[PDB]
Amino acid sequence: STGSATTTPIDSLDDAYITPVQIGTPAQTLNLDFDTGSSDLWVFSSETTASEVDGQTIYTPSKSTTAKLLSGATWSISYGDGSSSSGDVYTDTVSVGGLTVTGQAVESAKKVSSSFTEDSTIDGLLGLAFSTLNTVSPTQQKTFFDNAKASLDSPVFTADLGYHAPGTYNFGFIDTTAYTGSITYTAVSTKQGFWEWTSTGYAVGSGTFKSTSIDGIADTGTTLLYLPATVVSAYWAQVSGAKSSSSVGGYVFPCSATLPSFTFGVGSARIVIPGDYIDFGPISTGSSSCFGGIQSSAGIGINIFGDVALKAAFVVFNGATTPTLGFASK
Ligand SMILES: O=C(CCCl)NNC1=[NH+]CCN1
Repeated sequence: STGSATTTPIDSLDDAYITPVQIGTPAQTLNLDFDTGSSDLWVFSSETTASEVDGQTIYTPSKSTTAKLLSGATWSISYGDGSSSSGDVYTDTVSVGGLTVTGQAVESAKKVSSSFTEDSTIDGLLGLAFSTLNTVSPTQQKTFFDNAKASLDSPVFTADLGYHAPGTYNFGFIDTTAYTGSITYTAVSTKQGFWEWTSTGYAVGSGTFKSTSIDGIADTGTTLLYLPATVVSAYWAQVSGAKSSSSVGGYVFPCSATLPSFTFGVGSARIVIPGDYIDFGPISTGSSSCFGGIQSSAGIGINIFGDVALKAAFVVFNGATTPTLGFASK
């Protein structure tokens, strides 16, 4: 089997991407944030504290003839941006783009942090890291991809995120029309539960490529690109007027700037992030200072190849017995 679904930016800055997911019988369609940096599928629901719902579509398990409470199971999660949610758990039928998993753990939120409430476009998250990160207790649950893997034509999914435009998530096949050149595959460590790999280096604009190993994770659920302070300093040094702002919480730059591209190494191959991808717009409405799309990972604890990086590429999340990651230009 295979599945294919369109993923759409939630706003003009590509702050996140939502993908329609069918849950339950008859189908309840929620727009979920596909997140390769976590492993819980959780939804706003009829159980979410009423004051914490503001425009989201909710999952009502009592209206699904296939929903079953998973007795005693609870979940609680915090993400790299400080947001969090928690609740109880049902199993139900979940379909993405024609691909169906019966008995998927659907984690029903009782509480969400303010960041989720304030984002009316995201109805929940669909985690696609490794199931060892799943937060359900006392019985850990499998991701959608994990549950679907055996049935898929090939044990893979691909992320093809658009820059200010719709994109595609495919399960079980590689669309050879969706990228240029060849796919370079690189080894993955599952030891932390993430799609963790090692970039071979970087360049800033037309500069010379620096060979240096950068361990990081491929994370569709993070907006920006978080790299070591040395790398990030080298990038923003090429931008007149750019500075790290403690008050704003990161690198900012004059909105009048044209930004240099940023290249990251995948084995012997190169992915080039266009400069425009690194512009995340005014720090506040009307401001002439703009927030940078490349930020320091210091204090985060891990380097994160977020959407800024992943949307410059066609990305293959290969869940074979020995997982690997594939990157192609597009
Ligand atoms: O939580 C992380 C970072 C793990 Cl190091 N990514 N996934 C995610 N989903 C919502 C915001 N962040």
